[PDB]
Amino acid sequence: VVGGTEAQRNSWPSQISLQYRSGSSWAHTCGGTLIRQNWVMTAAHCVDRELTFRVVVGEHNLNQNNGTEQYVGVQKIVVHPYWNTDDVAAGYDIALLRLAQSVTLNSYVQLGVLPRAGTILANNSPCYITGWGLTRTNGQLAQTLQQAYLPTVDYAICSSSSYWGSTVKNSMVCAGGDGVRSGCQGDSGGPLHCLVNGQYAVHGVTSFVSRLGCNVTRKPTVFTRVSAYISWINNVIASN
Ligand SMILES: [Ca+2]
Repeated sequence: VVGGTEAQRNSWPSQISLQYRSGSSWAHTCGGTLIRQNWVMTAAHCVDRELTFRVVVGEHNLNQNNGTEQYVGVQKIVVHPYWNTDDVAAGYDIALLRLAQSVTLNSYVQLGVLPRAGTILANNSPCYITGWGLTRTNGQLAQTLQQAYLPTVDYAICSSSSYWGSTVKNSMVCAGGDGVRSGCQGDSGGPLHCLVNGQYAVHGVTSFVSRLGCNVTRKPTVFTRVSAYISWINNVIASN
């Protein structure tokens, strides 16, 4: 997250860290959202490669023991059937991970709330992005969870020639673009929490940013619109 600030520890209990084994150690690669005691929602491009993955819940400081973590393996990766790695702008950047075991829900570990199917947010709605991704374009990962206010930019405006144009589809959600705050590599797969009816729900899964950089004016961070995949998600969890 570029231009953010440290989140109060465990204030976003559904946020998880997706790591892969590198030799004899692990490395944070993406964010994700715990939607079931044994299911995690993330980006398809995060699990595109055949590596060994593990999920960490109740995490805050990646380099220290906060005494609130739980580490569990991934036994099943279900990528959306239409996902095309060579055409991220085509959408479908979403995947579900069945955990090897069920996490225990407590003060630091809670399920994320999903919006109803087809829900579209009004322009400039209040949302927050969270993650351990780069704090600057070509910078380095943050070691403690970061958060930044990232209001939405509706489709009409986001798909215009002044912003993303044809790169963005209606199955996506845009937020930010103020040139100061934004998601960045390492935030991918993570959540976009938006305030609706008094509660925060996960409306997006971080997908991509501009090739020019993370925080670029009029180039909002692009997220997979969760409300467009509700049926798919349920059909997967119901039969797995
Ligand atoms: Ca820790």
